[PDB]
Amino acid sequence: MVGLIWAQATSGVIGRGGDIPWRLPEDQAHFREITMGHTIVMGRRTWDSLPAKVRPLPGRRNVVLSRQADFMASGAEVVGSLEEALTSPETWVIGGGQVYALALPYATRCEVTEVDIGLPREAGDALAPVLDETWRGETGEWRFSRSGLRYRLYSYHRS
Ligand SMILES: NC(=O)C1=CN([C@@H]2O[C@H](COP(=O)(O)OP(=O)(O)OC[C@H]3O[C@@H](n4cnc5c(N)ncnc54)[C@H](OP(=O)(O)O)[C@@H]3O)[C@@H](O)[C@H]2O)C=CC1
Ligand SMILES: CN(Cc1cnc2nc(N)nc(N)c2n1)c1ccc(C(=O)N[C@@H](CCC(=O)O)C(=O)O)cc1
Repeated sequence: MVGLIWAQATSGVIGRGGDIPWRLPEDQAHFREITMGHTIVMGRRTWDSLPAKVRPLPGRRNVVLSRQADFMASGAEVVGSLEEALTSPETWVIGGGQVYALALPYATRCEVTEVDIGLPREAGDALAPVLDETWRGETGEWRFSRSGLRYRLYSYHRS
């Protein structure tokens, strides 16, 4: 089972200038809840973006995709292809735009956080993959975060 987990603005934007363009700590808690105890797969840029205090993310087997020979990621497994990355039975792909695109075909679950923020797409932005009709979804109720942003969770699946 390969799942993808991401937080996106309603417009599909998930990253800009190498960072996530909003603050929503409740989404980080959700992320932890979903991924804890499992293998997580991320692109090298997503690895770089992790704050040092949680790089690697604790309690999870961190796997980082890179095309670089001896890319160095302490506390993580560096791999050069998706096949070497997606070997675990319960894998969560945690970003970024490139890796979500790459991994979507291997996925059977998506855990999406929609952030109700006006953020029109700009050239060069990292974007969420677009889910077609092979996916069945369940939409959660809107919630307000302490940051003032409304947000909701979506759980998608396909067999
Ligand atoms: N809102 C959210 O939920 C999340 C948002 N993000 C955001 O996403 C952005 C980063 O996304 P993006 O720029 O797309 O980068 P990625 O994190 O997807 O990393 C891309 C890197 O992964 C490696 N890579 C890609 N394809 C392959 C392949 N086929 N084989 C081997 N290595 C491969 C390369 O590493 P190399 O260059 O080393 O070869 C490439 O540069 C940031 O802005 C981040 O904040 C990230 C996670 C979650
Ligand atoms: C930059 N980044 C990538 C990140 C952020 N939010 C996401 N949110 C979702 N829904 N999905 C992702 N893949 C995702 N990835 C980060 C930054 C911090 C932590 C982080 O501190 N996390 C702690 C928990 C912290 C909290 O519980 O507020 C964890 O143990 O998972 C996670 C990912």
